[PDB]
Amino acid sequence: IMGSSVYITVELAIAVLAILGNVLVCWAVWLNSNLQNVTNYFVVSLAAADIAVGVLAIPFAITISTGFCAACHGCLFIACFVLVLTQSSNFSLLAIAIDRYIAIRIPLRYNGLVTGTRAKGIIAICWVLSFAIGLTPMLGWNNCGQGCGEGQVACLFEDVVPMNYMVYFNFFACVLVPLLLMLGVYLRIFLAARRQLADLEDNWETLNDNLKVIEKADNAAQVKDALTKMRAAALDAQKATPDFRHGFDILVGQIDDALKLANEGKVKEAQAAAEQLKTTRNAYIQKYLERARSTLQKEVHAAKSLAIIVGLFALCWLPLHIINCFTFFCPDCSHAPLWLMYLAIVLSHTNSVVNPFIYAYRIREFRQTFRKIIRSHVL
Amino acid sequence: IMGSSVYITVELAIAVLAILGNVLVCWAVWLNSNLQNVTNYFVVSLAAADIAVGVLAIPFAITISTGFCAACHGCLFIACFVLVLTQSSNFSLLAIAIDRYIAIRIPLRYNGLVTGTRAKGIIAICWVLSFAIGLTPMLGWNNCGQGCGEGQVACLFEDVVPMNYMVYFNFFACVLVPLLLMLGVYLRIFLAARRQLADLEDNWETLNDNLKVIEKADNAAQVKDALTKMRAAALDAQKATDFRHGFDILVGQIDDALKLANEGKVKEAQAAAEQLKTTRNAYIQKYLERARSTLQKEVHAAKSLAIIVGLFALCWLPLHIINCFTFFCPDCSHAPLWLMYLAIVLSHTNSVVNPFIYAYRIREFRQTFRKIIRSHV
Ligand SMILES: CCNC(=O)[C@H]1O[C@@H](n2cnc3c(NCC(c4ccccc4)c4ccccc4)nc(C(=O)NCCNC(=O)NC4CCN(c5ccccn5)CC4)nc32)[C@H](O)[C@@H]1O
Ligand SMILES: CCNC(=O)[C@H]1O[C@@H](n2cnc3c(NCC(c4ccccc4)c4ccccc4)nc(C(=O)NCCNC(=O)NC4CCN(c5ccccn5)CC4)nc32)[C@H](O)[C@@H]1O
Repeated sequence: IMGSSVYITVELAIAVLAILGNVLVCWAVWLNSNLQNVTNYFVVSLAAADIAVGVLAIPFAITISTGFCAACHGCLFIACFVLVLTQSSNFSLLAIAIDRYIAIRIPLRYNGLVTGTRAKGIIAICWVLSFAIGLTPMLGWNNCGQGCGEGQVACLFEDVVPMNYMVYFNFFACVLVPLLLMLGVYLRIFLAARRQLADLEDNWETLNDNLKVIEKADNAAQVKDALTKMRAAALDAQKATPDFRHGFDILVGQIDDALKLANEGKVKEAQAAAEQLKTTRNAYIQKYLERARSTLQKEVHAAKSLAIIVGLFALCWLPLHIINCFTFFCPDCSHAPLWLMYLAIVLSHTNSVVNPFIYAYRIREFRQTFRKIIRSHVL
Repeated sequence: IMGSSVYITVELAIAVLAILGNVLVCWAVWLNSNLQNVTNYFVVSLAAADIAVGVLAIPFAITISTGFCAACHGCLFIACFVLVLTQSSNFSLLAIAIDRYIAIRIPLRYNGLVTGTRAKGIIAICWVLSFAIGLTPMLGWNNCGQGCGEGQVACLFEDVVPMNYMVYFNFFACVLVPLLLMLGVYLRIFLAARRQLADLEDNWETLNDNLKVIEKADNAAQVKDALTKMRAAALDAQKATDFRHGFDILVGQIDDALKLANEGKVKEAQAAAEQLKTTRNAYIQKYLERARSTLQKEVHAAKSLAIIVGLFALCWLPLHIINCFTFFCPDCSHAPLWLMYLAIVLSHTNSVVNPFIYAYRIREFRQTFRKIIRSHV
């Protein structure tokens, strides 16, 4: 088999999975109602760019690996467009990553900040900078101011796109920063799930232990110390908690009634009051947990969701762009074989097509809507 | 006197200093034919943007300080437009600095790359960049999501333009990046002189010595050893650089001096080598004339850049340095009213005196400014 026939056969397959995997998501949003929220409009817009990446961009990238006699400013257009469409995916994916940062770390402000209005404008900002970075060489910064005769060059990417443009401008800004942002967004969401866990479990253990002491502590002032450490832990739990505000005002009250029952000879009532506030028997503690729980198990999901996206985004775009930097800074030294460099192109067009499907299939509601269309409309 | 009455007074004074000095720069380039090159097209293009700053941006950046009752997207439009205008003064100053980087370190490809079509193009890139950045808040990244009633905010800058836009985005990319680039441009040009200076003052001295040897050089083959060093030095000088014609004859004359030196020393070596002394050496004399011309030409374009960078950092730093302090440390100590407003005036001063000082350092500009005065006056 040829070296070009294999590239095109594989490269055209990704274009199919591009359109297929992203219209199914574009199908599940148009059908299921509980998926039409703000977060998933970005998935609609990312899949919309991904379909433009599959329909229009991948054929324009195969066009570039041929190198036929064509005019400069025309062959420049082809390379600018595949740049434009590959800018849109990395930018729309960045919007989903930042949206998850808002609804998870700043939840009491998510409604009045990410409405349907600015979400329609955030995507409009992504596509505007895609056409700004994209159509930059067309306005001068290209490589034909001065084989096929006059006016016609070999239509390859490195021939019409300046390599310093790809090194200094395109990579450093449209792949590096978008990755270092989704990195910092994943990290601060990951770390947020780690701080909420350690303080809840430690507060918890102090409550059960102290109530365990008090119940089994007697003939000493240990009860006074145990109530003090219980009060402090309930307040630390109040600082993080926001139902939960009302219930915490009452837990503080029950510790005071506990301290008022610990005050005058009512040592058994102080033990009863520790039983009032002991986990098993407190309506407010149990309510406090399920909140502090539900957020943990939910945003650890959206943490691993980002861990998979960043782990896939860095994995796909860097090989193509790292090879670029060696060609510009180290052109005397060694290259990569003729097959390994085209794979760096294949991987680039993978992240731009299989990203909206991974985070979709990781959510249980998208996983149930997909099955309802495959069994019904497909068959 | 008022703290606001002096603000608009000082601001309007700067608005005129923009108008005159840069129309003067454009008055000069339109007169002299030899000023109509490609680099001074970037100086006119920059001088044109600084005229717009004093005509539109300064009247807009004052209305922004009043904090008057107006709809948000009306104060946004006044606030995004001042971000589009100051944008193009730093991106056109960047184009001058990039142009001066090419002409100095890569001169054998300057005219074949920086045509009037791509200079018409590069400037368009700088301007299309500004709209793509300045009109980001108008596309959503503003402040009126959720005094004067409903829908109308106190038309201040920080009331319509976010601060994560003016730190995470507008400073990181439109003050820090443009300034650090022109810093590296100055750095690579400043180091270009020391390397073109050394290897020549090396080649020249290696050449002076061996012939000064050859003059008082003894009988025997020691004269032949000295010629071998001169040939290698002449090859090094030919490597680092009409002109290429004079070296092949020079290399030809050293080989002409070589065979004669291989056989009879006393008489054969003296004629050719003595005419390789600067006096009877036409090709060395043409060669030294070029290096003397190029060396102190790029240093006056290196000091011209240390000034362009120094003036640029002296003004666009105090504004965005305070922007970062109010964004990453809003609780801690503030800069007072006048000092924060001074930083606004600073960032507006560079926008009216930056093409000037650079153009005024050009000697062809300096005569064209005095010819305008005597004719007008
Ligand atoms: C969000 C941003 N979006 C993008 O960046 C998108 O733009 C595309 N792209 C981005 N850099 C691209 C890029 N660098 C060029 C790079 C390279 C070339 C080929 C394959 C991978 C990378 C290169 C390396 C070495 C020399 C020149 C360029 N070469 C291409 C693109 O088509 N090559 C297909 C057609 N070329 C070719 O047959 N060359 C042959 C290969 C062998 N000889 C080599 C190797 C070493 C030295 C000299 N000769 C040169 C001729 N495409 C790119 C890509 O599809 C991205 O998705
Ligand atoms: C391509 C780059 N282009 C540019 O950067 C241009 O855009 C303009 N600009 C860029 N950041 C700007 C910027 N930050 C706001 C910053 C500041 C404010 C005033 C003066 C200098 C800097 C600030 C600091 C602290 C608090 C809020 C904002 N404030 C203004 C601009 O007009 N203030 C005039 C109208 N506001 C005001 O009276 N507030 C008062 C100031 C005093 N109280 C303070 C200070 C501390 C704490 C509380 N209260 C707040 C209200 N203008 C800017 C400026 O004209 C630049 O030339």
